[PDB]
This record gives sequence, C-alpha cells and structure tokens, in this order.
Amino acid sequence: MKVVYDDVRVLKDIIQALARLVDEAVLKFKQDSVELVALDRAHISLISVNLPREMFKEYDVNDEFKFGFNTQYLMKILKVAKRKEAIEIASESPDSVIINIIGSTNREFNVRNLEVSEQEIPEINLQFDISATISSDGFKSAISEVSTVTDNVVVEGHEDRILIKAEGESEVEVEFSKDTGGLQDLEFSKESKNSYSAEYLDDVLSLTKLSDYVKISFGNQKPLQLFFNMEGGGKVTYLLAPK
Amino acid sequence: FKIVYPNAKDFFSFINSITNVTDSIILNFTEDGIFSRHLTEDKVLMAIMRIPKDVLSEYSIDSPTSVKLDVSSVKKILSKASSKKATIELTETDSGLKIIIRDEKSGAKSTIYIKAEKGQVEQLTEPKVNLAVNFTTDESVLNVIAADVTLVGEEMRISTEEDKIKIEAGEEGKRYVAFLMKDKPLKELSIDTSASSSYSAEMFKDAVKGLRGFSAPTMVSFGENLPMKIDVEAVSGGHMIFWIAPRLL
Amino acid sequence: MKAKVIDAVSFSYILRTVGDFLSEANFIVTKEGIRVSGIDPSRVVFLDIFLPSSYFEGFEVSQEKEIIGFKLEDVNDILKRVLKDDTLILSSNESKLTLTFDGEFTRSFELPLIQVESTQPPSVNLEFPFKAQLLTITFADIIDELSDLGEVLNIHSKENKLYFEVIGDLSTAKVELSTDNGTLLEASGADVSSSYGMEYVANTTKMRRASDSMELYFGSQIPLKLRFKLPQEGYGDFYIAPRA
Repeated sequence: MKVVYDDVRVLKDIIQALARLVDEAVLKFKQDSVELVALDRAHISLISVNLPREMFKEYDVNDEFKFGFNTQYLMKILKVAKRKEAIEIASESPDSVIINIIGSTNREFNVRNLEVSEQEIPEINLQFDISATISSDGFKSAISEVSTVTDNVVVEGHEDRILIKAEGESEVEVEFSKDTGGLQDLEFSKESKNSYSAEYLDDVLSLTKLSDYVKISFGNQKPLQLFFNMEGGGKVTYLLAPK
Repeated sequence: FKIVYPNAKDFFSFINSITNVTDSIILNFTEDGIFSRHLTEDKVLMAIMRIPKDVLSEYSIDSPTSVKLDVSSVKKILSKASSKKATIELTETDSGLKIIIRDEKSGAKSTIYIKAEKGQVEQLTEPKVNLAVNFTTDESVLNVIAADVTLVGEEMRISTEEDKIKIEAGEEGKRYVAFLMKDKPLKELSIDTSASSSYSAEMFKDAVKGLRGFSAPTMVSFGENLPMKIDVEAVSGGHMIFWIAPRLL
Repeated sequence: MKAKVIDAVSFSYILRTVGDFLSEANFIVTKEGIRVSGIDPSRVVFLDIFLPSSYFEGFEVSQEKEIIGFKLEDVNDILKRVLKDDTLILSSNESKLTLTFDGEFTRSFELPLIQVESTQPPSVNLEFPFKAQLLTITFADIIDELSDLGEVLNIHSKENKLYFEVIGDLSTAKVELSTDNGTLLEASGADVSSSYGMEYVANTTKMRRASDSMELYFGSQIPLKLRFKLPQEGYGDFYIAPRA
C-alpha cells in the first residue's frame, strides 16, 4: 500500500493533539478512507479522524492496513516539515512502515510498525442538546481565555447564544450569538450547562486549525463533541466526557 | 458608570503597564475621563494612564469614583482575546466591575467579572517640574536602549551634548554609550538647558516595557537631577505616561 | 584593532555558533584578517573561523598581531543586541574590546579583554576521502530536522551520493543527498561511512544565516569537516571527531 498526502500540516495538527491524548494510536488505512479512533490513556476522551481518499495525491490501498505508531514519535517526525511539504505513507510488509516527507530534501523514515492494543471504544452519543457551529479561532480564544483561570470550562448553550465560560473565583464568559455573527449555524433541542476538563481541551486545541468552523455539540450530563469539518471531506471529531 | 474604548488591545496595554509587578490597580473615573496611577515599592517608577472623555466612544458617570480591582486573572484572559478591531467596555456592578470585549471578526462577546473596591477618587498629581530636555522618539528605540542598558549595568545616565542625547550605562569595565540626535533616531528633540540625570536601568526597562502596544511617538523628557517623563499617546487615543525618579548621589 | 562588519546579523551568528562549543576564545587579528580558532571541552570539535580583511568593510590593524581574549557568553550577549539593519564597528585597545552598533543609532559596548589559553590553530590539513558541496540552507534544514531523532548522526557515502542516517532503537531516518537530487551542487569521493555526535553537528546550523554555500568533508573513522563558505573568501570550519 502507498498514500501520499499533499498537506502534511493537517496530519501534523491531528497527531499533535493525538500524542497529548494517548501514547500509541493506530492509523487504519482503509480502501476509501484513512481512520484513527483512539481513546485516551484514561478513557475520558476520544479522537476520531477520517481522511477520505479524496484528499490524497496518491491512494494505493487495496486491503485495510493497520499502521500502529508511537504517537509521540510520529509527531517528532512530522515536525520535519514546517512548510507545505508532502507526506508519503507506504508499506509492503505489514511489520514495517515507510514514511517520506517529500520536499527540497527527501526525508525517509523506515519505522518498525507497531502491533498496538486496539481498544474497545464505548458507544458514542449521536444527539447533542445544542449543536452549534462557531469559528475555530473563536473557540480557541474562548478555551485559551477560560483555561487560564480554571480547569473547569463550563459550556452553556441557548436558542441564540453559546457561552464558553469560567465559574471559579474570577468569572469569564465568552459569547457567540446569532446577531453578533459569531455563531453561524445553530441546532437546538434543549438548554444545556455542562463543564469539561480544560486541560483535556488544551490537548486538542491544535485541532482548531483543521477547519474555519467547529461544530461544537454537547448537552447536560452529555459529552462535549468538537466536530471539525474540513474540505475534501476530512472529519475530525473530539469527544470529551464531563468532569 | 459605563466606559467604551475603541481598541481593547490598546486598553489592555494600559492595564499591563500600570499592573507590572502588582496585580492591584485603582481605576479612577473623573469628569475629565479615566485615569489610573501606580507607584513602585521603592517609589522611583510611577505609572500613570489618562484617557480623556472625548477619546472614548461612551463615557457615563454617576459620580467621580475609584475602583480597586484584582486584575491578576483578568490580565491572562484579556490577552488570549485576539483584539484586532475589538472594543472593550467597562460597567458599574453590584459585585464591582464588568469588562466586555466585543470581537469584530469572531463575533465573540467575552465578558469579565472582578471584585472591585468602590472608593473615593484619587488625585492626579502631575509632578510640577520644568524638564529642560523634551525629546520625542519611537517606543522601539526606547526598548532597544532599555534592553541593552540592562545588559551592561544597573544604572542609566542620560545626558545632553551639542544637540545630542547621550545615554550611557556601565560603571567600570562594561560600559555602554548611546547617542540619540534629531533625525537619528529622534523624531523631535528640544534641549532648553544643558541637563544630565541618572536613572534606574531596571526601572527604565520596566517603563519602556510598558510602552509596547502603543506604536505612536513617545515623548521622553528630563532635566538636571529631575524625573524622567515617558508619555505615549495611545493608538486609538489616550495617554500612557511614566515618571522615573532620578538618582542624585 | 578597528573592524567594521556591514552585516552585523550574519557576523552575530558566526560568533554564536562558536559560543556553542567554546566558552572563551581569541580574536587573532592580523593584517590578512581575524582568525578565531579553538577546541570544545569534550575535545571532539575543532572550530576554525577565518574572517578576512575583505570581509570587513574598513579593516585596520593596530599592531602586527593582536590577540583579543573574550568570553563568548559576554560577547554574544552584546551581539544578541544587534538590530536587523545596523553595522558592527568592533574596535579594541589592549584593555577593552569595544563593539559599536550603528544603524538606527549609535550603540557602543565596552568589553574588557581576558587572558585566554592560546589554542594552536589547525596549521595541519587532513585529507578526507569524500567531499560534498551543498547549499548552506539545505544542510541546515536536514540537520535541524534530524537533530531531534538521535544523538548519533550516521553519515555515509555511496557512488557520489551522501546519506544522512539517524539509526535509533525504534527506527531509522535516511536522507538521500545527490548531485542529481538537486541537493548537492557537487559530490565526489570513496564509499565511506562514519558516525558523528549529532549534538555538535546540530550546533553548526546557526551558520545558515552567516554563510550561503557549504562544503562537507568526511571519511571512515576520520573527522567530519564542515566548511561554511562565508563572504569574501571567508570560512567557518568545524572539524568534528568521529565515533570509535
């Protein structure tokens, strides 16, 4: 099998977060999309990656290949391309994976593929009491702001406004509204006021560079779901359990 | 009361300067506008900010008042607010203060809350002193000087020569000499009487460090064993003014 | 002496690359230019920088041979004070090395000389069975990219191609540099293989901003010479010893 991804930075953004969630993850190279579903070391979060063949320059994948890797290591070898260089991920034998970062210089990494414990992922919620689409820049600022005063990011949602706030000693409150043009698309079935681990969100912040907009969806006693709908068809999902 | 200031980043810059080593800031609202004042532990560097009423988009007051507020946390959250063309608002509250930043691009209306101490208005004590030397330069120039004065020594001696300003630090082995004149790099110089004064380099560093955020020209002014006045007009209007006490012996 | 660098920033980087190996050195200021030579504490790296007369715009000597002792921290501390545009007019007596920045405005830094051990410069040449001329940036790029993968830079040549390898426990990092790659301007030599302490080669990257072209000299169980072609017949040499 051989794939060539033209934009390594997308993959870099993904793995950067991934490495902060878990020690080892698996990149399922299926025939029509690349998958990576990974529970964190503590099972309080899930990262779901889906990169359809539509995004790759080359996509020679006939049978499902299970590319298992040290999340920390892959992230170190991805950081060799600071510019818009292309990553190439190929393998013949199922025990060795060859990674090329093609550019002015061609970096070739030959990694002894890792047979990694594929983890039974619990049943993830489809329906969220507020499914709200706000800017990824806005979301980033909102987390980064609130995180500097608490490790409890209270996320609040209504029929027009989305509140990402801190409720410690110092009270912050970031507001994405219908009229302000910050909250673009809004799907509403019930008001919800839940709080999520700020340090876990901090892990995933690098994901907010995958799409202009993030479909943040959550609910009372329901997990927070960050949906990064990229162009080409790339779906990155972060599922975070409450504190 | 109600305060709306056109550019949050500029207003944050104001807060940053006066709360340098401290986190307690006393904001005063007068008939003239907003002003806040902060001296150091050793009373050598005084940080003042004036924001005249006409510069503000909105300015309301029930009665001239002062608010003592712990900005330690507000500092952090105000920075990660990417204040491009964002507008900051400050309102009176039951609890104390209320700070709302309205972001233009993102639509984010981030609102802050802090315990304020609603005390009596402070007096704006502008030191009555004729500083013979009033030069106006870029803040970057000041920062370059500050950063490389603090590299060589503990004290900075600004003196005057023939239409030149001589900043010199370093006491024995490690000396540093700078020459600032009109058009290299001074935007305007004014030497009335030949004057020379010594200042705390650390305190100059700190004063000039606060000038970051205001791209507008900076007036520096001093005289023979007299304080140094470093004032910047804010990008969107307003005043960031530092006073550095001199060293006599 | 009295010497003026027009590119204060590039010079700023030569002396910062030296500071990575040497704590203290001597500007050996002669008629034909300023030579800085020294060996690192681990005795693995020999560096030899030569900045000729022509490298400095306006180069004057006060005596036949001036030896200017200086702590590389202290001199780089003041060199960190360079601004994008200014020029370094570094002059000296026998008391103080006075470095003057001049661009936006005039800034002189007085730095007292020190008695520094006289390391004898490489008046000996070594013969390397492989040489590769390679753009300073393209080297600086991989080495930076490789320096985070392992302590041991395993460099070998095969048929005028130059292979950089970072052979680790988990995996291996291989980089093919060729003349037909567009990465090597020229390369000829025997098929040799030797490894070098990455840390040391890593440090040598800073030269990126001081030199434009480069030469790479190595061989089986002999030092890795890194020749950083500085402007006006200049050179920044960095001999780094191999691994037993």
